[PDB]
Amino acid sequence: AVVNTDDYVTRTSIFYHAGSSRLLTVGNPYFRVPAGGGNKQDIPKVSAYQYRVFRVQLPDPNKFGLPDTSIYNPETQRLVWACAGVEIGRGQPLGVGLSGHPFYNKLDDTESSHAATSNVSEDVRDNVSVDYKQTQLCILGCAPAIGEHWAKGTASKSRPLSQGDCPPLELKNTVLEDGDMVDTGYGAMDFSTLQDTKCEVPLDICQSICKYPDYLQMSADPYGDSMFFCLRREQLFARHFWNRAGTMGDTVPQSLYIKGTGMRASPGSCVYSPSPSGSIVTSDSQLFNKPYWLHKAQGHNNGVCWHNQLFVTVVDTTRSTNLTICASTQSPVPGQYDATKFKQYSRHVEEYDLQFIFQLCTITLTADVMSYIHSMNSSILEDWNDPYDKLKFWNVDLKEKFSLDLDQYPLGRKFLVQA
Amino acid sequence: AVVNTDDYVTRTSIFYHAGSSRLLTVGNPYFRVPAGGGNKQDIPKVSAYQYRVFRVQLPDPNKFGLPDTSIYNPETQRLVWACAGVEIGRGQPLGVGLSGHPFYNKLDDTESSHAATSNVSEDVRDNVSVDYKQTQLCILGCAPAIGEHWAKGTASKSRPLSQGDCPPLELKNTVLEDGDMVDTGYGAMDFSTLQDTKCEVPLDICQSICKYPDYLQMSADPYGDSMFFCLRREQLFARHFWNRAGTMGDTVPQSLYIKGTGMRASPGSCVYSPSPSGSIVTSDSQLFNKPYWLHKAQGHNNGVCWHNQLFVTVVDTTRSTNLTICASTQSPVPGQYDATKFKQYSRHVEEYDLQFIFQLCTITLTADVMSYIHSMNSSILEDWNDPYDKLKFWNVDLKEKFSLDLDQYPLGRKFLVQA
Amino acid sequence: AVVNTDDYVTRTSIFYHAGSSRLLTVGNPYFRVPAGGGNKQDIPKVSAYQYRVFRVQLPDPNKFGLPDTSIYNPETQRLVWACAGVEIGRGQPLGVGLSGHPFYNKLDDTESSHAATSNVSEDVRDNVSVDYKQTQLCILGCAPAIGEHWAKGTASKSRPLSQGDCPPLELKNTVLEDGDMVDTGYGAMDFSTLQDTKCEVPLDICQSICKYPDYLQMSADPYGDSMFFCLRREQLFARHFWNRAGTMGDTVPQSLYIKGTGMRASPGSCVYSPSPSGSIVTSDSQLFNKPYWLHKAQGHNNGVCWHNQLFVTVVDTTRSTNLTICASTQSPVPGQYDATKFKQYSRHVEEYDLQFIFQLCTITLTADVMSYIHSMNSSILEDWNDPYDKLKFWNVDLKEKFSLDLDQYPLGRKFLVQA
Amino acid sequence: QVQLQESGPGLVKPSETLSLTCTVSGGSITRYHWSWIRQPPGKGLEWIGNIYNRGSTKYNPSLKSRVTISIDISNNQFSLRLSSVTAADTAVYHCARWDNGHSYAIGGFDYWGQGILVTVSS
Amino acid sequence: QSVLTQPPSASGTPGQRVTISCSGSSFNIESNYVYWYQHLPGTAPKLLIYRNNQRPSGVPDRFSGTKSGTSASLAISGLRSEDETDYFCATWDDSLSVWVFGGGTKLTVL
Repeated sequence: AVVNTDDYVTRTSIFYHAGSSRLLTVGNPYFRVPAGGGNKQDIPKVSAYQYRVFRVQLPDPNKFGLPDTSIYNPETQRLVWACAGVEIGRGQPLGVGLSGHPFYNKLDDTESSHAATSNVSEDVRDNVSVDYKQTQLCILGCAPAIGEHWAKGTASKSRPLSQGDCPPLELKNTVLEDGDMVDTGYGAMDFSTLQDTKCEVPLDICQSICKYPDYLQMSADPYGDSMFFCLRREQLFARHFWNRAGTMGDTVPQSLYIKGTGMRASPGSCVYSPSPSGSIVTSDSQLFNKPYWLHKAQGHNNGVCWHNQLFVTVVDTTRSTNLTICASTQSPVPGQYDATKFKQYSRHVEEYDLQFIFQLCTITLTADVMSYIHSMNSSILEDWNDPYDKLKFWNVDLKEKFSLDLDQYPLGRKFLVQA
Repeated sequence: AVVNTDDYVTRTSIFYHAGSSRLLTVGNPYFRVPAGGGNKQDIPKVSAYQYRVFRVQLPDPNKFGLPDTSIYNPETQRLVWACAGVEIGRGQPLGVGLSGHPFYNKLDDTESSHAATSNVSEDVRDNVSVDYKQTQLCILGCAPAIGEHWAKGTASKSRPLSQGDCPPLELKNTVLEDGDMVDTGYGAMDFSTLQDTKCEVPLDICQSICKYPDYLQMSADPYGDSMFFCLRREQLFARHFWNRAGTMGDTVPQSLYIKGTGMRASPGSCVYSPSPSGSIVTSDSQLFNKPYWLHKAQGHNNGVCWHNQLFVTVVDTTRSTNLTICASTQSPVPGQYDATKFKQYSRHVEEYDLQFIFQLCTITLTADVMSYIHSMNSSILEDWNDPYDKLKFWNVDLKEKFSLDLDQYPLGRKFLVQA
Repeated sequence: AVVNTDDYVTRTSIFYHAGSSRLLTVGNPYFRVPAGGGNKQDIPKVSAYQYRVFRVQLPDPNKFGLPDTSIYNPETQRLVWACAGVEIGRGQPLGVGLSGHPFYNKLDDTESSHAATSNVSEDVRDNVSVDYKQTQLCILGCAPAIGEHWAKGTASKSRPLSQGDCPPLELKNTVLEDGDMVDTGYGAMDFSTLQDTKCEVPLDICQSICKYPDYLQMSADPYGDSMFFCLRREQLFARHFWNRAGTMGDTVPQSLYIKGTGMRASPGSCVYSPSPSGSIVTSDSQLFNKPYWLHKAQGHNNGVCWHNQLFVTVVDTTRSTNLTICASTQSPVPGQYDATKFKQYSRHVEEYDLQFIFQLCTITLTADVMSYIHSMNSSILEDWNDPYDKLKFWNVDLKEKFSLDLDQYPLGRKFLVQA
Repeated sequence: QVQLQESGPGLVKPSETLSLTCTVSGGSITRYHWSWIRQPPGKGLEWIGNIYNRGSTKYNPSLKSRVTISIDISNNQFSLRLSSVTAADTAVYHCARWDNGHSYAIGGFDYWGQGILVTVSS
Repeated sequence: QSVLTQPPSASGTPGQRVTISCSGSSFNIESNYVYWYQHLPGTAPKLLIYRNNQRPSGVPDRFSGTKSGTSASLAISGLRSEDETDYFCATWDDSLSVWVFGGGTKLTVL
């Protein structure tokens, strides 16, 4: 049986403030730009509709200096950090931004207009941009968050899948890492494999895997390491109703309609996609730039940061302004306007301030406690004496940024006034 | 270590009311109109989407009269004001206003087909007006608020930036001036230098620097001088989705689309701009015309106004109605309508009324306190016995408008009610 | 020095109910229709976007019949009514209403692409109707409310204003009287003098003065006569973005755009007007048909009604339905439809139920108290032994509608429940 | 490939109504703009007007009082009516597909009809 | 400019380059795209150049289009016997708000 962490973790009265100064990323919101073309280095895909998974590195509390050495016995105890408070200051201006495809696979507007009621074989892809679902999620764990998405199933050797048929959708629970794409109103789905047209969703999610956190799976985790703090707010609606061009693989049954004459003899395209849109970006519905305390957690792990590390999965699409930068081709800007003499660029900027209040906690390493922690994870005892190697995280280092002077920092002031 | 100001600043019961009579500005909401066109003096650029930074000048309490001469010892003490309460009264009616460009750099309506688009013209810039994001923000400090924006980086001597390429973006933190322009849903950036076509954003923000207050630095200020009181209220959404006419400097990768034939052989413009809009201007979502008290501040400065001055940075876009004024070119108004013989003017008006409740504060100038304030800012000790001299503010001088009779004034009445 | 009224006014336990039974006005919502078209008398301009200032006449309590004659001394005490409770019952259904101009001076829709984007010449004015901002305000004072608007400035004889130039805008504070038109989202401005087109705004505000209550002016009033009770609720947004046709005196600077070619060789019309619109008329946002008590007031008068009179400035645009009345020009209504044989009339209806609970109050006329009353208003001593003569107020006479039995009336029952 | 065919009376007496229709084969009519363009003999082309996909019309102002253009979605056709014809209205009429109204519209008339010669005489 | 200024006829040696000019104004050619069409009597006109230089599928690459100022030019390199046909230019006049067309240029292969 997995016990709550408060039984064997003794929380001391001393606290620390740890905060990165400013985390800034500027990059193209739709794709990574390769080196060259005036860029000596690559331009990352920096987007608001993207997972900002910060791997916070904490110093090993058994090693560095402490205000009182005699608070623990190194012979029979070990130390660990517990997150007592968090503030993800997302400091950009609030704004809306669009992701779009130059060739968006929409047939026609099925919402209002008398558009068409036939199969269309010619190319009717239009340059279409949409906004997305306005979502904010903030997940703190001592393990990275888990994300569910829909992808292609395995190829059965007994019954191979014919080309053009719909592959079986299966639910993959991958790890929410930095650079992963959040749900955008088109569904948490592998668009790179399940959409061979590469034209049904905008460019930032055209060949990306949109992942949604399976809050059921990481709350049903026995130890609750992946997620001990979570905040959710999603908001969307459908602006425009669009038919998707192409052959209908699943033909509409004859018992669902009555045949017409000529153009309405056969049903047209019946795969319908809505245009997602976060309704209104409003400042009072923001769950960031606010202090959040961790007195009780959803799982057994009550904020205790095992292996001296933290994982903060943050999505905030409420600041999605893609700055538009145009540069004239000629060295002096001409008096007459020519459209082809101005190169256009979109740059999204992400600005963060991760502040935390940590609590020093001692571990009375008796026989039962040591056996329980060894059964929980054998690496903790090996460290006390890295599975996430290929995973891409925004590694923020707070080794030398721990401070006892809480009143000198904003989150420390709010923690002192709330306690 | 920076201490809270309540340790060395002693609050007494002597309160004062300081109120500007009536602040009024009338001017063109898009550009400054120089003198010579038929008017005396220059008509200023008065816009609601613009920073109103009041430099409130207070009298020195060590020289002017007091109710009690023996309230302090001048040999061992010096006085300072502390803002106990604030009232930013707004007179003008709640309203919406439009800013727009006669040649707005939009290529296509990427939202949907509009049936008004014509692809025969090379220059597709048309007269387009948008509303902006609904922004209310009130910042009181003893130093002006720090605002961020995005600008072109420095030019590298080793590797020069070729003309037409995207310049590197840097986040500049400047002082929020009176007349700086607030975020408008297009992002906080230097549109003068980053945007060379002068056509992508409306007329007031076309050649201006839109700034957003960097609350991370003002909160993370060690002394809390720049911002000890703050309120925010932002609201926006995307009305219309637009393309950007011009060459795509960041070419879309071939892996993100499938080529067509003809105009669909190459992808179109993929720089997408939303039309911002503060959704509904309601009177229930107002943080102005309301009394706000300063019992506790966010920083170590608890409302103490050093150098006998206050800085009130106010943005109120909820009263943004630009009055439309017509003048007949003929001295009798003509009987039959001719649009040529009527001159159209746009004039925006700002009405402000600043009440403050200030508290007298005695400071015992011991050796440690004097050393701490000298390490803080030595000009306080120089004045007791002007860095912001080139920078432009709306100067309001309440040197002769301090009064002991609080009940004579509305903010004083509210303060006496709450006390 | 103005003092609070509770020091020299003694509140008695005697309460009265005063109510006008039913106040009904029917009139054309856009203009006044003079007699001569086959009807008796003139149809007034009755609109929902119009100030309803009720001059409530109270009986003089020094001669009014009272339950206890010996409750005061006639020689050394005088009497006054104090407003203890109010209810502005609104009878008509909640509704939206439209006002417009047959020739509305708009050039083109700058919301998006509109086609035929440049009207070079000829008359462009279009039959355009709008709704207005949803405004509910209720102000009780013993003096009429002060409303501000923007009008033409005084032309200097040394420097006269040239014809066609923009006249200087001056903020005039007038008395809010009955029939004054409220601000409707187009600005609190004098449209008669500042718009020579007579085509810029709908007909009900085309040649009227739109006024907004100067809450700062009558809140900073020393005696607080004009406003001791106030409720505001304003709600608007911009439906359509329109461009003002006509010559521009304020030419757009050349440095603020890039010159185009042909039709874009000159900047077009750049004065932009939004279409105001109260978003949703919803029943829980109504501040009318509700009882409001006057235990404390923002000013110094705590509901004391000097000169035995009250002023209730109420506008309620939430019931704005303009009824449409069709009358056939044939005595039998024909069975064959002809458009020209039906005359259309727009008639707006206002239904009001003014209800008050008043409190009898004694004034001990001590010599310094008498001097203070004489300094406040010398006409009070004259009455105890008018400036609003030319002002147009809706006079209601509650001299003979004062009743001691509160439980027979709805506001009396709600007051007895509250007290 | 999109093909356009014109059908109508070759000879129209003066002061009557000139009626023509254009049939589209191999393409759809609810996508692009459809224009009528006339060439009198001895001179160049002259634009008449176009019909949209939704049914909105634009016309040459000099013929705006005399030109009515209709569209038939079910018949996949669009018709030109020219009232009060004179001797100057004798022309070869071409119906054309003005590619307009979307992002990848080329502008102009990618496909042209062969045209029918209408002679106005008594 | 209702009628775009074109030469009445043009001639050239086979295998050489023949340039057909089209002069308009600042409202029709300079501010809008010009489209070059090939037309033979008795047949439907065929589009050669769109958006002042681009060619559709099936049009030979020898045809080229340029636009300088208020003037446009269609260049035919390697003149062939099948090119003996009319060519014209079309653009949109914003001042007249119409489709203006050139007078036609009967090209003779000499």
